[PDB]
Amino acid sequence: SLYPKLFQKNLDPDVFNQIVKILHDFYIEKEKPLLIFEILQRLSELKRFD
Repeated sequence: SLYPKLFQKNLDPDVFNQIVKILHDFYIEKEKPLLIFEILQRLSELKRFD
């Protein structure tokens, strides 16, 4: 549950951690495409909140 600020409290850390791992593995495997970097950068902003 993320992008709308009010739903950040509903984020499941198991789901978030798993998808970050999957995306980071795919990022390395596909020789670091900008598309995947951008998704990972947005996820890192949620974890930081601001």
